[PDB]
Amino acid sequence: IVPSNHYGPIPGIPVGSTWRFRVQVSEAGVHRPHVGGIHGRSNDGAYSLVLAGGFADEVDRGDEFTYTGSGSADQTLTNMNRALALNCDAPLDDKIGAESRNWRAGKPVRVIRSFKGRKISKYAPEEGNRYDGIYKVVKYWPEISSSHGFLVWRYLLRRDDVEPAPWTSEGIERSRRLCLRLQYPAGYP
Amino acid sequence: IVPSNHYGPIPGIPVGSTWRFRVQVSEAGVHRPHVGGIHGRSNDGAYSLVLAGGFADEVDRGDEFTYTGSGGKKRIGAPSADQTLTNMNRALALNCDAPLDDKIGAESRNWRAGKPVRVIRSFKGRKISKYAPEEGNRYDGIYKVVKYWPEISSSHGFLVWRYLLRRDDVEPAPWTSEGIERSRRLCLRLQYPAGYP
DNA sequence: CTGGTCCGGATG
DNA sequence: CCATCCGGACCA
Repeated sequence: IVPSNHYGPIPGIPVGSTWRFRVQVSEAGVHRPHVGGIHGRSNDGAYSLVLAGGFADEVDRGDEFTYTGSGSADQTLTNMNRALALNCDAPLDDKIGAESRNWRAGKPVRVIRSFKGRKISKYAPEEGNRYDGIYKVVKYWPEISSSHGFLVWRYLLRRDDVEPAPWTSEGIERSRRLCLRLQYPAGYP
Repeated sequence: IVPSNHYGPIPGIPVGSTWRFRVQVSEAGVHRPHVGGIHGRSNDGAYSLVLAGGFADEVDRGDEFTYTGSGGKKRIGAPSADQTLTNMNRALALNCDAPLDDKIGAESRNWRAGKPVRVIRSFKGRKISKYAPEEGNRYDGIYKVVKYWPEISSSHGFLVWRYLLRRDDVEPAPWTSEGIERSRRLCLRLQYPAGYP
């Protein structure tokens, strides 16, 4: 095992790994919260997040994607939103946000794409939850959500991983080579 | 007006009150689920249920009726497996004044001591019941669970949980002379949604 | 940024 | 009749 505050990939779990349910992702240590989309500590940083199509105005290009904080009144740069922002290589700013100076110097975030994200993303898996590797927070900023109408904290994530992304030809070949398959819980119908 | 886990009549809504669609019954607080037949919480009890003819072997004498659990089957499907005394089925059984028994069911010691259930008869129940309304969904008042038991359904061959409900309400039943006069007196009519074409 | 359940309702 | 869509409220 690794501690709950482990940064980076989980030993033994390659990019392309796929689980049917969120609890499995949790048990694997890849994304500990069963429900929450962000795992972090507000004065440390964020270790992992889940893309499940929760915000209609988010975008995803695979290598880069935008992501939304949590919290229908205005969001604030506190708790998990604060945690994710601390990953950015830049001073914390809870008024206008910030852009990273050297984006790769930011703290790593494990990124999990859920099949539920298929309604806003062409990169979401067809089934279950897929570990897609390490991303970094390029910048973050507050804005009125186009689709929801209140203030949210938004983030730009960029992939920075030696493991090839699952949708690339190379990633696809690797998943096949390693026989990565959708994993159901032990003893499932 | 009242919390979602409220037992008993909804304030301001008399026996005989009638709405065209289930969502209206939900908004009135009388029967919260838009689709499901039973509203309850599995470790508390059941607050209400809807009689809409979903099970061909149910019977209804007005003051008493038998009722069937859900499950054993899309928001609606064909029956395909045995029902279990869990979730809403368990909730309804907890209303019975008796220890919970998920093997052979139980019979109340003091039936009136049971927790009250709001009962709504749907016009769809006319295929099994002479007491169902001609139209819409009618609040018929408070009933209590006399007993419950598992049995093979006569109409589809899988196990169902069955319940005997008996009326216990100071407001007269809508099909009695007195209830008919009261509905007229209170000008109770079929309510369509606001702005309905 | 779960997951299972469900005695509706419209449509053709 | 029937098959299919639609995709919400509620709770564990």
